[PDB]
Amino acid sequence: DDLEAGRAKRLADDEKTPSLDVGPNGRPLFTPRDVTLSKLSQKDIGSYFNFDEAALKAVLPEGLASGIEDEFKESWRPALLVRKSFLDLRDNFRRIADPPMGVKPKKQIILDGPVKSGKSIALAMLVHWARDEGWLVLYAPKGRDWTHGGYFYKNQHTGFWDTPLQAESILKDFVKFNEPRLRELRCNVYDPIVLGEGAGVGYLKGQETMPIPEDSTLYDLVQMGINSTHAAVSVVVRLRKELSLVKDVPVLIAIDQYNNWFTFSEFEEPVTPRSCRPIHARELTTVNAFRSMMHDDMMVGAFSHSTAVGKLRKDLPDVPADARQNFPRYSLDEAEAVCYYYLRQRLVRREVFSEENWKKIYYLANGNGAEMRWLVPFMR
Amino acid sequence: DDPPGKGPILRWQSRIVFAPGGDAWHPKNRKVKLSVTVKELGLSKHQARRLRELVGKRYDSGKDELTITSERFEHREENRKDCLRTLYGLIEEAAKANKIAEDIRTAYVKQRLQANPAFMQKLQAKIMRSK
Amino acid sequence: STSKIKGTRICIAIRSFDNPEKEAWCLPPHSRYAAMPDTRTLYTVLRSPHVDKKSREQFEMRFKKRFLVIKAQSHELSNKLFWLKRYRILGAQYELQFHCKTRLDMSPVLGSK
Amino acid sequence: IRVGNAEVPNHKPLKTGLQEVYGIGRRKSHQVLCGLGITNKLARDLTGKELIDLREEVGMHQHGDELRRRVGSEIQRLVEVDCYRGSRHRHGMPCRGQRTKTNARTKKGKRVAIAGKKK
Amino acid sequence: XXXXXXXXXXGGLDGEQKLLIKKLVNFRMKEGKRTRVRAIVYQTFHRPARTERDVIKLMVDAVENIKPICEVAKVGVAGTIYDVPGIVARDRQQTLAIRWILEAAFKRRISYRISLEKCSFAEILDAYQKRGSARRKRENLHGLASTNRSFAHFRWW
Amino acid sequence: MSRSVWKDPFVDAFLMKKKNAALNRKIWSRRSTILPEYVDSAVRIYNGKTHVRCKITEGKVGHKFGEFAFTRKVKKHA
Amino acid sequence: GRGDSKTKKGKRFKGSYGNSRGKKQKMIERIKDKLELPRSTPWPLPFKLI
Amino acid sequence: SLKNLVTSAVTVGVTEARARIFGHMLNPTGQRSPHKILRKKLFGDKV
Amino acid sequence: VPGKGKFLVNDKEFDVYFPMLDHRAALLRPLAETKTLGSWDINCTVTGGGTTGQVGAIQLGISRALQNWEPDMRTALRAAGFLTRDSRVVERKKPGKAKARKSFQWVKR
RNA sequence: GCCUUGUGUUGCUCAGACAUGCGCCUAAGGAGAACUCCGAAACAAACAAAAAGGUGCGUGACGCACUCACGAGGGACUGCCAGUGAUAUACUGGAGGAAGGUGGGGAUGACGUCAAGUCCGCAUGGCCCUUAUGGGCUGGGCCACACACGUGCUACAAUGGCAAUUACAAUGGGAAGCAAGGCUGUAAGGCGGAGCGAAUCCGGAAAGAUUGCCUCAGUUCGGAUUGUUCUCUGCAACUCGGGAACAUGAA
Ligand SMILES: Nc1ncnc2c1ncn2[C@@H]1O[C@H](COP(=O)(O)OP(=O)(O)OP(=O)(O)O)[C@@H](O)[C@H]1O
Ligand SMILES: [K+]
Ligand SMILES: [Mg+2]
Ligand SMILES: [Mg+2]
Ligand SMILES: [Mg+2]
Ligand SMILES: [Mg+2]
Ligand SMILES: [Mg+2]
Ligand SMILES: [Mg+2]
Ligand SMILES: [Mg+2]
Ligand SMILES: [Mg+2]
Ligand SMILES: [Mg+2]
Ligand SMILES: [Mg+2]
Ligand SMILES: [Mg+2]
Ligand SMILES: [Mg+2]
Ligand SMILES: [Mg+2]
Ligand SMILES: [Mg+2]
Ligand SMILES: [Mg+2]
Ligand SMILES: [Mg+2]
Ligand SMILES: [Mg+2]
Repeated sequence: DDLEAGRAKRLADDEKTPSLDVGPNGRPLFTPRDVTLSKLSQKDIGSYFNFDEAALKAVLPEGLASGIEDEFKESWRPALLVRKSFLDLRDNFRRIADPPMGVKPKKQIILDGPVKSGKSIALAMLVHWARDEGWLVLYAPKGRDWTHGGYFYKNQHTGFWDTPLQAESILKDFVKFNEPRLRELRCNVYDPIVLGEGAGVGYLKGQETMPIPEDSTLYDLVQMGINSTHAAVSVVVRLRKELSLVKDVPVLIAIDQYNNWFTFSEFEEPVTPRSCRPIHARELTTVNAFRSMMHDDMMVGAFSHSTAVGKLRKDLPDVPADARQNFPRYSLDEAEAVCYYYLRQRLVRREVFSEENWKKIYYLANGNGAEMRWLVPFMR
Repeated sequence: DDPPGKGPILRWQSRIVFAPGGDAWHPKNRKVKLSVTVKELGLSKHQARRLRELVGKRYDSGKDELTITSERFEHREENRKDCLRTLYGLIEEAAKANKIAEDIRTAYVKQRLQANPAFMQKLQAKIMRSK
Repeated sequence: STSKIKGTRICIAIRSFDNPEKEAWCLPPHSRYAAMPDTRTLYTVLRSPHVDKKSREQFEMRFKKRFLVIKAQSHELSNKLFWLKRYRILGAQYELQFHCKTRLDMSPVLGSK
Repeated sequence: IRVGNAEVPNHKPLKTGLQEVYGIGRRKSHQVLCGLGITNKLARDLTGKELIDLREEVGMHQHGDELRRRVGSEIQRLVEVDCYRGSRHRHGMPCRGQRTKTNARTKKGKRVAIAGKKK
Repeated sequence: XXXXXXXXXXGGLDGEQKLLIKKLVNFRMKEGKRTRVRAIVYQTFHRPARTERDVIKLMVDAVENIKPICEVAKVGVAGTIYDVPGIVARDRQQTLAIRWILEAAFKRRISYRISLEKCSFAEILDAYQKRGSARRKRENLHGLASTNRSFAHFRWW
Repeated sequence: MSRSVWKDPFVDAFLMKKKNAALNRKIWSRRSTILPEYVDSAVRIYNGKTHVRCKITEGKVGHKFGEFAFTRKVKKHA
Repeated sequence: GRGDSKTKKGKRFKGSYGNSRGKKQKMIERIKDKLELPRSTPWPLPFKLI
Repeated sequence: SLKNLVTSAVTVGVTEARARIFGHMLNPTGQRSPHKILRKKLFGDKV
Repeated sequence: VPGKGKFLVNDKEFDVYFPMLDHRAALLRPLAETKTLGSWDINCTVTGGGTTGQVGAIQLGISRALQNWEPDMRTALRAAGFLTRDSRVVERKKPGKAKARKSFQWVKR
């Protein structure tokens, strides 16, 4: 495995001299180091934002997206492309957050588009920008996990289905980052939490409702939901309820693989002694708490075509009709910038690069990011 | 050019098989089709909806074509008469929707008027005067 | 024009084993002409009256169809039908399709509007 | 664990481990796990509440040594009534109309009975 | 041209390299199913394609290292079987080398039970260094050729 | 309806009009179902050559008459 | 397993239907239940599937 | 609302009227019926 | 039509219609041979056959349309052979045989 | 297999245009200052059409450019060039072309040989039977089972098995029939019938691709054998039919 030694050696030698950081038409390839994500400009379109890997994991501790990890393992550098599509979305949500002193911004945005265009990376960069603004950001990088795996028990009052393992993992990924703000905030409803069936341990004997203390914080509520496996589902529902009444800081709910909540789940219910019936995703309690876009809060839902969800309606239920947006593929200048970036990262040889070569690869892959990335070492 | 007189216009289709050999009966002999335009009848919207529900797939929306086909009788003129009787029965049943519309509109209006403190005192005074 | 004849008309469908174009003189006069796909039916028979399984002969039966359009107004349909009843087409069977329009009487149903 | 009348292996997943019970196959195992509300888990990770639920759920189907005894008893009663099927069962011949000229080797045995000593 | 349409569109290859790619894809295809073996071959090429080098020139060198120049044939003279040597032509050298490469890769697949791309790249990389099972097959064939060199002039072709 | 099979069992016509008293005679009707009113009776069932004597018991109810009269002889090879 | 009559391949080889294969009605019912529709909706669907 | 009630009550009663107009046979409970075997031709003569 | 790079197969995107990279490579080969990539807007309607048959039909159609647009690229396309219609089709099954050429197993003794 | 020419409905209708029907999701009240207003209402309605915006499925008018269907033809002949050769017949290369040397495939099968096969398809010379070797019905057998051989199907698996999603055909068949949608049953089935004697109406192609599970096991490989519960055809499924459900799980 001494193959990669030469590439790593030449890459470590290439950082000693800064005259190689030139892109298309000789423009400097990367952003100036003094620029953060909140201050990105029009003039930064077509450049590459450098990151730190440990700092990126600190800002996003719920888990890096598969597209980001796939780009990182092949580019060997924590950098991401800055595009116009992310800037306009950021301007949309900044206008929604605080109006300045004909384009109506939209609160709830669904990101649809061609497969492998970068919806996960755009949503992750938006979540990074919002957490740099210090908002209350609930990030779900894998919406498939909410419907797949674990136990399922029917609620004896509502008729919906309870999933305690996912209900506690949601809270763990929330409080892994949002602990110091949830220490500050306070709850606005003090009704008792009605207990439910535990993950394989059944119904708690003696305890029917957990009473809420007068001085309880959102952190106290979520820690109760984590510590008790008979309360996780109702704590998730309650947490969704208090996420809409907070007035101190802006609150954003970002979901990846949002299309998985509109189809069947893994679980099945016996409806006949010789038959079984599949369960829709809408019948889950934690999905039912979060799926509807008929509210006043800032929601982003990014579809995924890599997961085999299939065909859905153009008029989806419980969402506004105009909520869908198209996330376009690469254009010519974006392809030129990413080709020169891969030239800089030495994914291709210096003696075979040409305008015609990268134009051929771009025209074959039709602007697909993963297909372009997998094709460019075969450039001759 | 269309027919004489005035009224809605029908369109007929009929088949005659000229088989050789002195045996004349062919199964394609007895099928008759008739086509009509729904909007020429001038029915109301609720009457048209009841017609569409009563019809199913004999109605074609791109052409507004109601087409009735009869093969259930042994002779061509019998199937033609059956087609016309069916058309008249369809129009007669489709016209009934106005009465049901009026009845449930009056039911909704009277449900609205029962829950009103202003109208109930006047109604009770008028029924108290005549007892 | 070359658009489709829609209205009062006659359509003749002629089915045959041979091509009707071989004897074109027996066809009725017409405004339009068209042809349908040919249809074949395959038979595979043993050659021998006893065990010669791998020796087969293959025959077929082929059907041919032609479509004729005649424009005719309302008065002369009963005149044309008398002659169309008595034609002699060579090795064929023909199909008389009639397109005509009448009007609707509204009087016994107008009470229901 | 001892469910029904057979051993369920602790290291195996439950959906394939539950098929060890006589009378439980590929589809009844799926029905039983969907009744318990469990997708799939190892048999050593089962809680005692799920164990008594699994025992009461499996007890809703005929299974185990009583099913074996029932099958043996009805095969015996066919022999005792001595119909054609009982005669075939006693002679060890196929009883569902299959040919016996060449291909009845599962009911009869290996071709170790060989030659036949003449043409 | 039907094989490796991607490597034909991203052109700049000669007939010998096109023949090499077509052979390496089609030799192990069974029942007319090309997609799985073409994906395996593409990812085996891609394993050092992301680390500079010219992988097709590496394949040319690797095949040239296992091309055998002489082979044997069984010839019957007066009832006894002799083992007559003979010269191998330019197509048959290529086909024998690629067949030995794929045979050794699949036997390594059965032995270690790992990914087939890993096995194919392992055998090609080791054949680049003048060792391995395919090179030992070449030297064994040359041993059988050079043991029976006295029995040439029994050649009929 | 509590019927598990929608169709009546088959019994031949010369049984349908005499019932039990046509049940102490030779029969040729191998395709007739053995009815629960036929118990405790002796019949002679045709097997192609002879008449097998069979006494109807509880164990034969629901089967056919011909299930108990074998047609082919069990063979013992040389 | 084209000879296993309990599997989809075996049912297709036998030319029949069952729990394993299922007719067109099963696909229609499943696609009606997937997109959140009443079961009396006429086939084909009067929507745009994207 | 009024719109759904007016759009839904006008299409009722059609089930028996359609069968009366078109001569259909109505079997609401799905029992086995001889209609399916009496609706076919009598191929005796042909034979 | 002279354009910017759009390519539609039966009202769908060709990345959607041919998700394999090799079908798209075979479709873009005639453009890359005559060096006119990034100059065209192509709309095609395809039918019948399988997948490689459809790809070959679309490729031959593109080559013929390019020659109709400007006849001086015939010498470019003829060397790669993009103007030769492939005449090879499915051969019929012969009686007394299992397939077109495969016969039944022969018994000699 | 390629190209002309003529005909264009049940077939095609691409781009660029004109007009239209039906179903949805919203919120919407008549009159004199640029129909606006300042006029009427108590309560939400959108009603006889008209009156807004997002849309989904289509149709007509113009055509028949294009695909396709059909009728008639063209084109490929060593025709042309160079060489080898015996200036012949040919052989080896090239140009042009959709196709190059027999373009692919089918049909077509000499004199006679095997006293080849068929008297149980049929017709026939000779012999033979005639209360029977002739004619009818019921029931059985041609499906037996120490064994041997031939032709096939399914497999012994990871280039794979299974589930979910998603693509792409051709030949044919349909009145003793094919049967869309819908209801009912775990399922085979059951009820009912939009259209169609059919370029018009009627039946999810599979391998393939995407995601996930399985991880070398006699297995989530392979489905023989067997039990119970049913179903279809039929006067009738015991010997002796097809199919379903659950279980059993050989080699
Ligand atoms: N701004 C960007 N910077 C770097 N890489 C990008 C960018 N946008 C897209 N890509 C490339 O595209 C690939 C796929 O991105 P991503 O996973 O976001 O697809 P997607 O749009 O989320 O669609 P799906 O979720 O259906 O795969 C990544 O591997 C990445 O390399
Ligand atoms: K048998
Ligand atoms: Mg994603
Ligand atoms: Mg299996
Ligand atoms: Mg159903
Ligand atoms: Mg149906
Ligand atoms: Mg063919
Ligand atoms: Mg033309
Ligand atoms: Mg040539
Ligand atoms: Mg000849
Ligand atoms: Mg002889
Ligand atoms: Mg004889
Ligand atoms: Mg044979
Ligand atoms: Mg009908
Ligand atoms: Mg037909
Ligand atoms: Mg597959
Ligand atoms: Mg896979
Ligand atoms: Mg097994
Ligand atoms: Mg049966």
